[PDB]
Amino acid sequence: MKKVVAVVKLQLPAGKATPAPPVGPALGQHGANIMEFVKAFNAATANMGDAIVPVEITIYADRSFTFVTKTPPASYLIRKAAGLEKGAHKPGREKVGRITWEQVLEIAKQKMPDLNTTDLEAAARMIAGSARSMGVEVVG
Amino acid sequence: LAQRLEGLRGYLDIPQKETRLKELERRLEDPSLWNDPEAARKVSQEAARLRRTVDTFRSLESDLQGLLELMEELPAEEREALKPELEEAAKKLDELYHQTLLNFPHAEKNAILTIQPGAGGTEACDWAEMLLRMYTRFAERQGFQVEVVDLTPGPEAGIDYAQILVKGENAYGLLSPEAGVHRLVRPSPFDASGRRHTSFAGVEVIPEVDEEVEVVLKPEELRIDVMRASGPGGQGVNTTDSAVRVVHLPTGITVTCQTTRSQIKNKELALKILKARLYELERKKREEELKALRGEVRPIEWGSQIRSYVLDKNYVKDHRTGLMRHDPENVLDGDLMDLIWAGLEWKAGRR
RNA sequence: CAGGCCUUGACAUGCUAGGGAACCCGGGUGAAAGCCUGGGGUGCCCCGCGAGGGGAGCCCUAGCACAGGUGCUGCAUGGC
RNA sequence: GCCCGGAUAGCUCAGUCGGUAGAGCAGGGGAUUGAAAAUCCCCGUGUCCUUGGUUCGAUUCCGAGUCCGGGCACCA
Repeated sequence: MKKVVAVVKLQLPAGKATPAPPVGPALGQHGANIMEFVKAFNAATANMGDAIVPVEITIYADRSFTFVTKTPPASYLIRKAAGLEKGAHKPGREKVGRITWEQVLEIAKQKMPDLNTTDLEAAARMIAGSARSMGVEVVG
Repeated sequence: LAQRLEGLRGYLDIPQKETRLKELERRLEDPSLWNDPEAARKVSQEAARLRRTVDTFRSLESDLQGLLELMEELPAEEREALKPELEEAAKKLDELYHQTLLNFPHAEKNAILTIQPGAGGTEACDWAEMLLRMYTRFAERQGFQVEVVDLTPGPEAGIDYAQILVKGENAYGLLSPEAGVHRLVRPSPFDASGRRHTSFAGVEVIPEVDEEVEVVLKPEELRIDVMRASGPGGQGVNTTDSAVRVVHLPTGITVTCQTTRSQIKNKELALKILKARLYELERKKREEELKALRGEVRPIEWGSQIRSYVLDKNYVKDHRTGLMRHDPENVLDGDLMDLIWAGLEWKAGRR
């Protein structure tokens, strides 16, 4: 999130990204290019590792942009702690995963910036609501 | 050796569809196309079909280079530790097969096989009697379930008509290619000299789609009229609007009744007639939409064969693909997977 | 048929290379097959007592031409 | 729509005062013939339409419904 009247925030793949499948053309519809965010972009994706990369865009109408990289979405960073890939067709009380108490503080060293709280406990009770969205148990 | 042909059966579809995905992925990146609610959706399904054409060409160039370089047939340490790495990556090679089998408009449901004899008379029915148990073991080996809907003998020897219903998941797609006229050439047992003779027999295949029987004509599209009765009677035939005319508006058919002297018994008697004449002209279309929906290969004549079985010189000739198998007495047991594999490539390869 | 293995292959001839050239006797893992591994030591043509190797039976590893088929065709055939 | 009659083996038909279910054809096994048909031996074969009642108990006797075959639907 930035400013408005011409911006788009997506969560790119990892490794390759140039075509149109993910969101490739959606940003061209609202103004974009092919030579600015493909190779002269994957400098960060080659470093961030893999999975998903919540990097966004900001249009100016002249190939300029505020390519503010972000931290992997709390939907994926949780598949790392438990293991499952999806989460659950429908959350609730049954789920194919498990996440102990300090299991949610393992990601506290990942998500720390713009969350809102600098500390670890005033920002973990936020992801505990995300542990009732995909489903992932809280071993207690 | 059973891996150089299947890895290439998706290699001819690469440039045919690869150069086509570009003149389609280059229309979405321009918003000027989105002004069409449906023409921008029609372009996004074929663009979404870049999911079976941009995933396979990714997990198919690693199964041809990561296996054909350090594969010694001499028991080693890097060879039997490399077989379980491709044993579920060759058990997965069926994912590229079912994509040319599950694409029929109705290959899921159970199928219906009609094995009818043809040219060759007395012998030709023995042929259909042999092809019947040939398809019987086949659908009993794969695991499917049989229902003999009809079987009927006849005069000398063979079989007159055989109609069977075979179930199981994706059954029609498996017995759809075996739809034609199968020729046989062998020494005639019903002859004194034993001369070499030829026999023809037809095999039809049709899935089990619709089943119910209901035509509730709600009086929503009916235009009933009440004209004054005609003929005998008295003051009452002149003055009472006895005669009635039920008019079927979405069709054009009009039935009339004047048998009785009442209107409520004549419009009801005119519906016991309109329902009848409909029950024949609404089923005549389920017989005319199904007499051109089967196909065309059924002359049974000399020159319309899909596969030839000859036990004289001992071989099987698939006239569609061109193959010549040498085990005829073995194909007559149910081993059909392979010629069905090929008939589902030759058939759905021209469309 | 299911399973474990062997591929110059169980056998016939012949070629090429250093092994190796009669040869007999253990151990190990495996159900067995097979793969691994431990020893005595090879008369002989014979310059030559000899260092050596020419050496014929001839066994072992590698390579080539080949071997193998109870797979089909008894209306392709012999013979019975 | 009223009045009368029926459904019983796969097919066509009989039958009991209520307690016994039968005939012909089909079908299965064997036999003959080189092999078919014909012929000969050996068998099996049913909620007696469904739904209730009386009775000690109903294929049968009454009630209801569904289907079928008929006769009736006139005077103006």
